[PDB]
Amino acid sequence: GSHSMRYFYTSVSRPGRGEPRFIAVGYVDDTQFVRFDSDAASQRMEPRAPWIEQEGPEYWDQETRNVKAQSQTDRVDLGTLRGYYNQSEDGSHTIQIMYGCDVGPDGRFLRGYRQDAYDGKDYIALNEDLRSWTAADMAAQITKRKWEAAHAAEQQRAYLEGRCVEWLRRYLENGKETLQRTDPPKTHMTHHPISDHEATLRCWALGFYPAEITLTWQRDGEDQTQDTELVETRPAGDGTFQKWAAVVVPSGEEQRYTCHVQHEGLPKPLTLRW
Amino acid sequence: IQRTPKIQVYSRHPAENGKSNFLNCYVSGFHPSDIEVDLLKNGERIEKVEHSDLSFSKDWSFYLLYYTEFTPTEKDEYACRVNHVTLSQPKIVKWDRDM
Amino acid sequence: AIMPARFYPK
Repeated sequence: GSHSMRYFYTSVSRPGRGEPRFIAVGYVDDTQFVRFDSDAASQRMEPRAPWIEQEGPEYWDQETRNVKAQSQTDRVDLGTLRGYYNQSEDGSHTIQIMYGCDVGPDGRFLRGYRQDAYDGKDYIALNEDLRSWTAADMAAQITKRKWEAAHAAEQQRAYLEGRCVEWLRRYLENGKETLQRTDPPKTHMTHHPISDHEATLRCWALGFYPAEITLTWQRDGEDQTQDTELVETRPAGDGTFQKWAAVVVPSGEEQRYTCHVQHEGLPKPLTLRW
Repeated sequence: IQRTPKIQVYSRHPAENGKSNFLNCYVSGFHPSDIEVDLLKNGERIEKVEHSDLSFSKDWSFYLLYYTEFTPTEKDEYACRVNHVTLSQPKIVKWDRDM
Repeated sequence: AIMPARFYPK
């Protein structure tokens, strides 16, 4: 029953011609609900979840103004960082930003985040106390000194503990049928001979939400990691996720092996056996 | 930093011949974000292909889902073809309904 | 809703 709101910004310079490509996306937990793309036709923040579509014109106007401002900020900062790193005007570079808030089952602030990257590596991040910054190198240290003198952390903190939490609460209510639902995994096992003497058992988890899940194999009641393989959790494309875990076993010994499934949607972990 | 894409090719729903479904190509862990992803039917690019809005993971690597409606058959072969600055040649991953 | 528009140059 804990929840999160996160926004993700990616700005990529294109020296061959025009402004950076800027893409912003917003999430509640594992559900995307808004987007902005500088190259799309609307030039508006756009809905990507049915439950946000009820917000009024005033909402979209405010979100569009703020996200367009952020794209210009990123444009400027791409030029500044190119200079800090003594880079040429000729190449493409990337700024990424993530921020947002976590709340407990009670709806109250738990944690806030704000962190920034340059060309895929840490640049500057707000620490968990929301009062201090971690700068990865001497370029980011410049930013850190400027942001401390400007008291940026105070303003970030006020948003993360304030409006971030308040709007996450509103969205959880307006979208509750989906956002406050847990969908436990639909599970089954398959069996695939490799030879006359060995077979693959594959434990499947489908249709679950949220994405966090754990699949574990045991043999005769004890965890087994040897001879196992698993795929990374992956989106089905319909708002649910999928995962599998497999183990190779001596043919005939299948009944010694159990797959154990943990998910927030399951009040007790599930156990499957061939 | 540059990071090579990881690729999974799979269906949205359990695959059954003759039943409409969605073919997915999930590309993740890559950097930078410029990438080329095609879905192939018997080696030929599929024209109707959409993708998710660019996002990224804790480690700043990007992920995208590319997808198209398809009807699996016994004979038709599907795959995903990825190109990225980190790859020498396009990487092709075949759809295996067991995976 | 996104953070307020307030420019803190890097």
